[PDB]
Amino acid sequence: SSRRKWNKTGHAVRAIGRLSSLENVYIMADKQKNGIKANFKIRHNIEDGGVQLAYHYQQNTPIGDGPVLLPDNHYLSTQSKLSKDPNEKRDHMVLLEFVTAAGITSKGEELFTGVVPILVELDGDVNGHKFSVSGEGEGDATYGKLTLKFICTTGKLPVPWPTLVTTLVQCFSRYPDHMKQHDFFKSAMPEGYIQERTIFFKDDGNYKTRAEVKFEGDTLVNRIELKGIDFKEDGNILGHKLEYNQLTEEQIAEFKEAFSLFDKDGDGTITTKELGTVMRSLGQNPTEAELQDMINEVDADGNGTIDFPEFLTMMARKMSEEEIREAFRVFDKDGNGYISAAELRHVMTNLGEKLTDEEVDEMIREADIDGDGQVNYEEFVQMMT
Amino acid sequence: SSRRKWNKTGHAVRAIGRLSSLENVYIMADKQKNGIKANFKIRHNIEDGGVQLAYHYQQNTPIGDGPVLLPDNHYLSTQSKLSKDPNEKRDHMVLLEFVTAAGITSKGEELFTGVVPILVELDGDVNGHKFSVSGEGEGDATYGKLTLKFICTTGKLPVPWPTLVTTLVQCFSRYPDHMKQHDFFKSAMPEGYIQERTIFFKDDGNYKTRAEVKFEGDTLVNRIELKGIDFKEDGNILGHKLEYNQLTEEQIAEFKEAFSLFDKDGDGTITTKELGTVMRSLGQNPTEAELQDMINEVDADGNGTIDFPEFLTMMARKMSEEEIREAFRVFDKDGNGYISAAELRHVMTNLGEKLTDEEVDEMIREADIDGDGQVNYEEFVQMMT
Ligand SMILES: [Ca+2]
Ligand SMILES: [Ca+2]
Ligand SMILES: [Ca+2]
Ligand SMILES: [Ca+2]
Ligand SMILES: [Ca+2]
Ligand SMILES: [Ca+2]
Ligand SMILES: [Ca+2]
Ligand SMILES: [Ca+2]
Repeated sequence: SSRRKWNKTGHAVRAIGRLSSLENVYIMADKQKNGIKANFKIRHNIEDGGVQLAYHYQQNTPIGDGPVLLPDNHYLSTQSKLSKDPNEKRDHMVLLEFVTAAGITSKGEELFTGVVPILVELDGDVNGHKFSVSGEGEGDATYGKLTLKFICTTGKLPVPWPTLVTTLVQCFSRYPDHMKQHDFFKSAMPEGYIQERTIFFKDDGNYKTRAEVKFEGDTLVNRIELKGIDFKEDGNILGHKLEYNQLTEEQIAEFKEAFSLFDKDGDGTITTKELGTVMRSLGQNPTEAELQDMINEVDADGNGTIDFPEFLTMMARKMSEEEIREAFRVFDKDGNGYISAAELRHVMTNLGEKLTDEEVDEMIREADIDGDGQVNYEEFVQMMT
Repeated sequence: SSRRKWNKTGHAVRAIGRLSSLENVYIMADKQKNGIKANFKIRHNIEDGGVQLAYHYQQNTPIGDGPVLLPDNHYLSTQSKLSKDPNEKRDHMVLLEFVTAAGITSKGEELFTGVVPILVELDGDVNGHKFSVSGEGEGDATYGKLTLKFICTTGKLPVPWPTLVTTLVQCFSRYPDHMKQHDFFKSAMPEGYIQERTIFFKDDGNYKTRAEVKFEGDTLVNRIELKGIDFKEDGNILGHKLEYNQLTEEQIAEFKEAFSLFDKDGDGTITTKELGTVMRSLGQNPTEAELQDMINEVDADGNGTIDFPEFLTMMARKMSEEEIREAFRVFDKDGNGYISAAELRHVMTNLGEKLTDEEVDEMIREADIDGDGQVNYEEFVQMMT
């Protein structure tokens, strides 16, 4: 009677919470300033329990005088990952970011065709506490990939690293082909733009930032000015009560090259064409609708193809070994229970991989436990665990 | 070196497997017969390990002579659930199904406005083994809901129940507002239609079915003829090697009424309007883009709104208690650590629920452990576990 009333009621309020994921920078155009505006919120997890909310308000403006692409309403989707360098004695932060544009159904772009070296210099002052951060890294707009390492050059960071994340280069965001006309950030380079932000930390102080994002050579640079005020000495920020920390770096790299098998033209995505091409090489034959449905299945944002992040979130999961036996069937074409150096070579070739004969044998040897020169099921399984 | 080669290679072939979910009846129009055609595959899990594949080929035709809606290419998405009645000594099967139409971006419809009583009669013969099945239940096209109990009237079922599932009423499928012009199944009633199928069980025999789906009164009836041949005595079908069995029935009902809180016009879906309306009652205020993004987040099929199945797959998950503390904040409006009968009444009312004062007090009493007439956090938590 009442137990059910609590249940149904709880499930409803909880459902809202599960729907209230995201996470998303909403971009709007601002004609008055030949630029864009944006706003979003960040949930910083608190060590012990709770969530520190930070409301962001963002305004961008071209530094140069040239023409600029003013976008229609859309949003940026981003994944962050913080970690530490075991060998670093300085107060530092390692960061991995994947930004992708969505929300829709030029010259400064060729600047972001390959890997671009990044430099970030931060000068901030929170409650009279002066500090400085500097970060080196690189960006890959093709995957919306972003990897940098920041170091505090003033000693100990007065605030939690997570709070500075949003402040420490949206020009590396990954814009889909059908939205490359809404990419304000790249159409502003090399001259670059100005990024201003007010960040309100609920029940605490606020940040005010002004940054210059431009090209100082072949290097993309981010010079930032920050000012924090009204922060409580016992608050989550000055009190360092927010959690800092999920895969391994090298771990993710594995999925990177796996992804590169499908993405054969290195444009950073997997189309239904590239997908079908691969499955067909592996002796499978999906229809056009199936291909589309497969992609649409993991393409949550709805851009069109399959992004590296999507590939990533899919491959991370766990549960259901059936996929392994299924993977074994793919290798074992004749289906007799063993994987031969030939069949293994055949799979490699199909996937479009250039492995020698010493290298293939090396792979066999790495899994061939009984030494029969083959790879049976019980070894294929253990080899993948 | 080689360890990485195995990894990357494995992740790729496994990725295909993870993408190869679904599951989907692809419907095409057939003008030559004022009807539709379809084809799809079913993976029957094998007890011990493996997957029995069944390729379906389907052809539909109107029984009557009236006008018929011929649909454009689209698909049906379906969830099945088998279970047993502890009190049933006869060979039986309990079935819960959720069918929804998708793939796109009349008179016989009003027949499926409420709950419609279903009757199914099956007459089959596999490898000379004659049997009969009959099932009673009801359908709710509003949710694409389908619930029936089948009983073998010939004694012991010669084949696994799972294999007969697809054979044992796509007129209860849930068609989105923008696709109600592609609903062939309902536009055929009351006269109904004929459903023919050939089902190929890889490495085994095949079924041939012919069924009449029409209205025999207010009851929707499915009279089926089945014939199985070429099945191996030691195969998965005649050998009964396929697994039979995930939530509880009553369990799911809880989510049903929770869903009914959002779905306030009982059309079977949750629009951005209905969602925002609820969150606003609970003192929250999302923008239009956020609402859309929230729905688009769990609307995998891409119909538009939020279906009961989607609501279901979302609420089932597990992991991360944070949602509970968050749910507590929703109840505790003043935020002092306790939930009062008033605040509890306030939440009920907001969600659009008509609870008395004896009933609300009953809820408090069901969670008020220390007896202070309130509900603190440690009790709110334990109350939801
Ligand atoms: Ca590509
Ligand atoms: Ca995408
Ligand atoms: Ca072999
Ligand atoms: Ca071996
Ligand atoms: Ca509704
Ligand atoms: Ca939907
Ligand atoms: Ca209170
Ligand atoms: Ca209490």
